[PDB]
Amino acid sequence: SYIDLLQRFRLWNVSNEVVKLSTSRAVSCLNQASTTLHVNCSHCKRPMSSRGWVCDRCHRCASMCAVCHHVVKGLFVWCQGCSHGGHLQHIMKWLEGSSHCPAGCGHLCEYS
Amino acid sequence: GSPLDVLKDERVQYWIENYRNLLDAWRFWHKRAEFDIHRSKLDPSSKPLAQVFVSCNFCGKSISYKVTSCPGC
Amino acid sequence: MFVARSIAADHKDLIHDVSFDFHGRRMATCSSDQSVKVWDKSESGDWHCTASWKTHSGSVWRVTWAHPEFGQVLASCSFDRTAAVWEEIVSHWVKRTTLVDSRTSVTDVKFAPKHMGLMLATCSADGIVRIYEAPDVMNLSQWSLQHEISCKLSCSCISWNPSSSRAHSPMIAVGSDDSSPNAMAKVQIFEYNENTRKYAKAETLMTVTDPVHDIAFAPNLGRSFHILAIATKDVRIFTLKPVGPTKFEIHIVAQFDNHNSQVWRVSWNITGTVLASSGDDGCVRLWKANYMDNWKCTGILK
Ligand SMILES: [Zn+2]
Ligand SMILES: [Zn+2]
Ligand SMILES: [Zn+2]
Ligand SMILES: [Zn+2]
Ligand SMILES: [Zn+2]
Repeated sequence: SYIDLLQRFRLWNVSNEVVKLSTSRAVSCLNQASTTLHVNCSHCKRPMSSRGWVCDRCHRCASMCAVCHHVVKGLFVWCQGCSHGGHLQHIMKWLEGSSHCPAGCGHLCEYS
Repeated sequence: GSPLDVLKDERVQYWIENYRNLLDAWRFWHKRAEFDIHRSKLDPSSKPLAQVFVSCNFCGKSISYKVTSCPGC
Repeated sequence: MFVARSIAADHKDLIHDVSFDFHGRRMATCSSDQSVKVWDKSESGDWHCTASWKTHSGSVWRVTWAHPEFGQVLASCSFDRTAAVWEEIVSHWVKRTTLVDSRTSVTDVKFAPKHMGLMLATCSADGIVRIYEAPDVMNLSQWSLQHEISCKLSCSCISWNPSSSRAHSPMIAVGSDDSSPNAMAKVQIFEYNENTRKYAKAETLMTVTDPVHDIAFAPNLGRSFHILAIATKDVRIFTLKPVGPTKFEIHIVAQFDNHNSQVWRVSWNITGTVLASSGDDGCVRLWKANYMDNWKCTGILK
């Protein structure tokens, strides 16, 4: 009931906080359901393991921000029409600055 | 304004790649991004960076082109 | 036109090297007290100290940096007959793999260019060059020594070829610091024939007769030929036009005696147009090229 009330007000931080520290098993399971992605390499089209940033057949490090050309080890944003992305903070600043895919391809990732 | 024979040379690509690396050394990220827009719109042969795409758990295929529903199955 | 300044840093013992990473925000200096330390330039232009730790039994001469794509590692050699690597964990560095396979003092350690992987080359006073490999960028606790090269002389310094055009096969330059009364080439170059899958002697510079202190390769930046500087009694610059090993058209371009001493260190810019040389005369002379394609000095600093 408390979590429903909290979500009603769009207070997601505290709702997830209650979820994480919830003392019952049935409540500390809502964010463990269908929240994990499966990541692929766009050159080889084969899956990569769960604790790495490189490709087993490709050998190309498939985690490179399209702004700084550095290896992204944490958070990784992803445009769905370009399959391009990078650091969470870099992409926000670039998208505030302009409306083009930073990697370079005729595509407005937000359509302004 | 280059017809698609000069741009294919192994020399005309090395200069662009080395200038881009030099721009990386400057840490002039946004200038490089703008130059990439320019090069991409004026040189079809260049293929943009190879990055990650996410894949479904049931279909197994990519989602890149109901909105919530996957387009595969 | 070069003006000097002073950098706000305090040390105790004499230091033997300084090396920037790839951007110019992290230097790594090795002291005579077997203690290497890493500075970190801040947003205000100041230099702070971040770490420090004693090294192995010998005396460290060289500390080198690595490309940021592979993480943040440094290779250092010393008279302990060993070569080391170091990775940041955050910041407490950790030993990963001491490449100990040398029966002599490993004088020099250098990193291979980015475009081919994580290799590092070392040779010791015995006169044998070693090339190492990390064929899993994941874990650095596993390396392989593929090729061993006999030099039939000693080592002083080595340098790779920054050039990354597909035409150029990998190259390496091995010096010598032997003052034997006999006269022999003290600088030699090896190539890598992919067909034989081995390193072969390619060309040697017969004009070199005295002991050599340091060798460097000027970065390519899309040029056609190569530029090489050799430390000797006199600073010399050679260019090797490409024509088994590829034949090389060798002709000198400069020969400088404006030091009245023995040259110790040679360095190059990112672009590859200014040379900085240091000698026993206590001065640092920087050479650039003029409109007549002539090599002349630009500033004498001390
Ligand atoms: Zn791949
Ligand atoms: Zn980034
Ligand atoms: Zn795109
Ligand atoms: Zn997009
Ligand atoms: Zn699917």
